[PDB]
Amino acid sequence: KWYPDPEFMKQFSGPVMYPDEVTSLWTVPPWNSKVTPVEKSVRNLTLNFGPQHP
Amino acid sequence: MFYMEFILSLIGSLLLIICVLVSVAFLTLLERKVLGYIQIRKGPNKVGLMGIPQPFCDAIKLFTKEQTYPLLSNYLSYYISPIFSLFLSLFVWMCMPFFVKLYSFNLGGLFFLCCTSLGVYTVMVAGWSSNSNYALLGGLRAVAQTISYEVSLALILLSFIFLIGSYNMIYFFFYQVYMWFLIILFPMALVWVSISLAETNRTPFDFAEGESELVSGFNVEYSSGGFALIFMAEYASILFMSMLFCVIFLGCDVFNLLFYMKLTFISFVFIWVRGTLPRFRYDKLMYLAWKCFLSFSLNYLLFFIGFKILLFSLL
Repeated sequence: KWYPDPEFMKQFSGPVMYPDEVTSLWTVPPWNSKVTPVEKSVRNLTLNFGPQHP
Repeated sequence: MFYMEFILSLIGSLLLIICVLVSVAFLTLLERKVLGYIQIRKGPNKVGLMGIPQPFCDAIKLFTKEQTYPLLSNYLSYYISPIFSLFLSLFVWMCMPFFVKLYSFNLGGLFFLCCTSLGVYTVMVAGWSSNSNYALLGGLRAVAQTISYEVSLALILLSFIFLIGSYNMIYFFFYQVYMWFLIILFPMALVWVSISLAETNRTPFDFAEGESELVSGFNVEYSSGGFALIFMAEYASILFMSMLFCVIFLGCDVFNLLFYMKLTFISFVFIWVRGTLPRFRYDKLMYLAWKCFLSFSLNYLLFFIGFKILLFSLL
């Protein structure tokens, strides 16, 4: 008996089940579909307060 | 006849413009003298005869002083804001009340709200044109101050508006024909002084131009001629609020010298604050704007709305 094998499960599993030059190129399968944000560096504002300052 | 009407309307506008400009330029001396005596100083008494031509002297200095324009291409945008600010501070006058018809200007209160609103754009773009973080912080702090107070300013107006039964300012005179209106709305007067003081950015609410925290706020990157226009614009503003305080609370007696006596006393009162109070913090002022004044104004709104309902009931 043939059962659905990893080849049959690789029929799908691309971003397009009939992958093309572009979809096959880049893939974005975050399984959870809930990708956490990645913290950035929020550079602050710089003030040369003084000397010329009351 | 008809063209008699128009010619006079333009003469009055023009005549008022020269007077208000010369007055505020000349008023600057009264600040310098008066503050000089609050402090134990003697104030300017050197030039001319007792420092009378001191403000003309100042203008000559400025216009002679070059125009240290900021970075190369900003010429226009830096040259716009002073025009667009002095324009508001003057043109706001035309709605002021007369018995001698200057205009039939109805919705005068609305127009007051509008002109007092437009100050934000002038200061903000002025700082933006300057392109200096010192100037930029000043603009933002200036913007926040003005915008926050307008909220309270509007509801405060409505209390008077209901108490007079129209938006036409002139009815302030008819309703004050017997007894002044301060003695009825005393707390509103203190609040209205603070609102007016906040609008013109004077101290204790001196964050916009300020000193010792920002070098001059938005003003810091302004050369002579632009600076003179801003400086005149502010004082045209401080006078107008003094007038508005007079016409609301203190009689609106346009055809009586005592009204002009009251103008000087109120404008003096502004200075009297200038030399007394210290400055606020940012946040403490915002508490004072939202958490204190807005509550205050709403209560009186809900107080006087019922009162006029009762008044309407009686008659």
